[PDB]
Amino acid sequence: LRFIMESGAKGCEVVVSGKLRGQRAKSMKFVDGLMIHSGDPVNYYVDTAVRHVLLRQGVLGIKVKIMLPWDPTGKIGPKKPLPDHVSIVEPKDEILPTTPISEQK
Amino acid sequence: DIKLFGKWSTDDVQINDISLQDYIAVKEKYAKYLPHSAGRYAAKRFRKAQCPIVERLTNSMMMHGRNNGKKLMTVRIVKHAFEIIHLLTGENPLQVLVNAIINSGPREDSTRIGRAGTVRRQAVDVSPLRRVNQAIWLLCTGAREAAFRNIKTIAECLADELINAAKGSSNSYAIKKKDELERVAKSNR
Amino acid sequence: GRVRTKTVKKAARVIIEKYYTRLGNDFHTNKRVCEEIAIIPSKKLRNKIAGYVTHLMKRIQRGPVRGISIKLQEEERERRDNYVPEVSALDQEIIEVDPDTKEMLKLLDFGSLSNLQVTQPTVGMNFKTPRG
Amino acid sequence: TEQMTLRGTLKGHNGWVTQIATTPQFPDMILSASRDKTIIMWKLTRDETNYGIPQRALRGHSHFVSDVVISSDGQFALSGSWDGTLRLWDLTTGTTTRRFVGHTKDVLSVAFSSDNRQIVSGSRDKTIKLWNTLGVCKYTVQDESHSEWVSCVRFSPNSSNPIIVSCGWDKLVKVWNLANCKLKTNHIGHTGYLNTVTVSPDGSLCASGGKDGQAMLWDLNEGKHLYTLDGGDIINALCFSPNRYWLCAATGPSIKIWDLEGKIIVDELKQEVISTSSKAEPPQCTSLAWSADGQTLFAGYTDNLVRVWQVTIG
Amino acid sequence: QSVQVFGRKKTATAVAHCKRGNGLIKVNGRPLEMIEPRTLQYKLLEPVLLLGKERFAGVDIRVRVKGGGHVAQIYAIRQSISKALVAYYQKYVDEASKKEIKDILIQYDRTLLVADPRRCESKKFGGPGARARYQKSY
Amino acid sequence: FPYEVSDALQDDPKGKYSKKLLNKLVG
Amino acid sequence: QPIKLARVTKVLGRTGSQGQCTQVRVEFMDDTSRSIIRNVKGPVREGDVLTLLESEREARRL
RNA sequence: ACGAGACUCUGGCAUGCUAACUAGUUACGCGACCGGUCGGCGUAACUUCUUAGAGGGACAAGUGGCGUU
Repeated sequence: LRFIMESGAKGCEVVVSGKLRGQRAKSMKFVDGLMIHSGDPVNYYVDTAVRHVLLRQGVLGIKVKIMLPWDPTGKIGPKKPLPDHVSIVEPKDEILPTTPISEQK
Repeated sequence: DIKLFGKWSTDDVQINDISLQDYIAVKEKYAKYLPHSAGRYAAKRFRKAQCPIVERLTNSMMMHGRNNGKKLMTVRIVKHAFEIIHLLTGENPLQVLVNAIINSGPREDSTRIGRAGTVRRQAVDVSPLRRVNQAIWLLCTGAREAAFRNIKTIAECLADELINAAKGSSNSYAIKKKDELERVAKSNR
Repeated sequence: GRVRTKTVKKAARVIIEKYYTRLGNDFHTNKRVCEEIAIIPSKKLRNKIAGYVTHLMKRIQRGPVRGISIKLQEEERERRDNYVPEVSALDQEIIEVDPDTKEMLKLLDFGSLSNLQVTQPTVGMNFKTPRG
Repeated sequence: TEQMTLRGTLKGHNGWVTQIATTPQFPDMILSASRDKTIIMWKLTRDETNYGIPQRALRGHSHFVSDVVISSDGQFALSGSWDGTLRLWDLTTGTTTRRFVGHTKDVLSVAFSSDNRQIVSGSRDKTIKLWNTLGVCKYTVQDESHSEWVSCVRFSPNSSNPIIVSCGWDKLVKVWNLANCKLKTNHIGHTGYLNTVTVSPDGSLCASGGKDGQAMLWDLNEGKHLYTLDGGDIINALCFSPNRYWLCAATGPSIKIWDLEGKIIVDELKQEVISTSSKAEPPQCTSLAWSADGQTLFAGYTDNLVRVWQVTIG
Repeated sequence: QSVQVFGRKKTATAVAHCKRGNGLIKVNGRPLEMIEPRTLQYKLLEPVLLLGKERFAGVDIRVRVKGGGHVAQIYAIRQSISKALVAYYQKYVDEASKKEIKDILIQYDRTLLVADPRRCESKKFGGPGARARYQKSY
Repeated sequence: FPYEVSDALQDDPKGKYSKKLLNKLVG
Repeated sequence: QPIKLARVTKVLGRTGSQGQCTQVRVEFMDDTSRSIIRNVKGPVREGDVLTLLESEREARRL
């Protein structure tokens, strides 16, 4: 999770399910950031992977889900318009000169 | 102008009640040459509440769902109601339809009591729009009660349907049910 | 079932409060100011935001909306706030004063004032609402 | 001054005065655009039966038109659309004739000069390309002419060598000559940004502003600032008329006009009745059209009614 | 001659080919007057012939709408008649005639020309039809 | 901070080994 | 059973466990003395002019 | 912050597809008959149905009533 946060993703949740301690099985998950669970923008905005790890007691399942930033290849920066989510891009406001007289060259 | 052939006219309808100007729409631009032209009143925000009488007759007769399949049949029975009532009465079929349904039908029809009622009914002052529409409903269901499932030869069953709906013969079952409704209405009085 | 979701309300209020000069009673202006600064990525959303800014403009001609603040309405209100009446309200020629406050002023070495007018107090001494 | 009375009521239109670049034309046939996905026309009858009859519906278009102009001859014209289609409309039968793409980004109108040989419209898409009625690009006009989003470029029917100027939504205005081919000066420093403005056809006094309704007049002779004068409200029409030194701004409920005597409000000369289309916010103005004779005026509104000043004294 | 107005009701395949002549509509080889349903005849013949028989002699129209269903080609023929007349009088007479013929064709039909996207609806699993399930739970 | 005993306790806070894990966590 | 053009200025809304019963307060056109409140089925819109058929036996309750 | 909504696919809506031998077709070369078998070479403008195949907008530049407006 710390890696994914340092990777630049704005959210990740991982779940390890099965036997971790004892005869019975626990489903233990950690989630941080944001994560959409519904709608279309879960295919092109969330990456999900399911894997299995064997153990002397049994099999542990690992589910990793990651959010992706806005612009492709991990948020390089704004490019040709391909809008996919809501954003408020606030530019720098115009500034007027304080001096009563205008610029002289 | 537009009329029916060189022998019939459609500008002979004047009731002048000054009360059919809020639900029966004749005010500004709702006129049609067409008896029915594929209305889309479903998609509208309940813009179907200014419906005329001919379309009520068109849409309030079928028993169960055993007529739908082609609105061809709806428009054809509108046309043949036009022509058959014209043959019966020798004048404008819609005019005599109104004449023979107003003089009878619901004076105080079926409507409940207070917040919930099924024991008896209430003698309710029937609004002119709903009285006219439900009288046309009475005629339509009586037509599908008498013309349909008749033990006699069916080319005068609209005449006997008019008789049952207005004059009050003890033939139609709907008219005796309405007689019980009227007995309740008088129980109110 | 036409309640505007907080997304629509926040976007519309921000757009109105920010660039109200460009915003009149239309839709393409809203889509343009969106695609310029804060682009919204759908179509039904843009239609609903245009509808809500239209409604807010209809409600904003009659008076200032609670959640919005234009430079124009703030300017009008600050001019009203800076209003300085020509003659003060406290500059009365004569001030009615009861005998008890008159005695109080006398005890404060302010009894020699001439702008006061001793007014006869209430004849009776009942001032409470009947209990019940 | 002048005494004027309003005659004849408008009853057969839904259009505006959206954008008509000042061009000499007959007083009978006038053209304009609208926001009804259609192109409207103006036939003059001077009757109460119909204040204006569209001549022919130039059909074939699926979008609104933000710029339409017919030239002195009916066989030369220009137009634009929100997507930017440049369609050649004949007035004889009201049908399209030829098709191109004119507006790379939806712009207020196309540029005009004293030569009328450069076809360039403003674009926000950063893909400036030359347009030519021939269909061949002789040279690409790319730099030193449009630094940012350009709002409008006015006609230059002057008696001197051609100087033209480009006005934009980015507090800028650029001078341009076909004998200079260089950028002399570029101005900046307004309080608010721009919507639409006019300019001097002879490059003497440039009118800028619109975030408050003030016309700041730059001097292009040396590239410095001349002065700034107050006009109307927040609109895309701050029109220093070329025919009239008068200043006209339809603000609030009135077309406020400032004269040379005192530059204040003198005459309203209004004889127009009220309407339900004005019970909302007061009518604004978007563009104005002046007759080449200095006699007739056509002003639009957001009131759906088109106002006309006519010299008939009936 | 191009008017570009067509006539299209429901999903019927129609053609409106315009060239000067009499206005006739061919349906299964049966012209406008003698029609295929043989029961909705007056409702389609009333608007045109009561005003004039040479009224359709302006521009002939190949109208070969291969429509199946009576509600399909019926009222499609009148859609075609109204649309062809309105477009011809629009492009090739003048604006005032446009206004008056549009007024008469609008008192013919206020607003029912174009509909919303809808048809017979899909079926869902768990039941025999669109909105129906298996045995009942009373 | 030791996490092994914390996880063992968090799996079952009132199990057979709850007292020993809680005691080991105290100090 | 009076007969008059009843000027309706009071329609409150629908009430009833079948939801088709609107309570209309029939007021007489130029009387301003008496009014009747009735539970009736059907769309009886605000401001309409009812046909007066009966001026007693108001909407029953309980 | 997640869910709801937004989102996606889908449905009796388009006179632009500088669009099509499967679908008729402005001026060719077929042609009895009161500008057509040029869809029986193939109209380079087509397009109207068909391709629901690709690019679009229009519930508030609305009205009345109820509601703390």
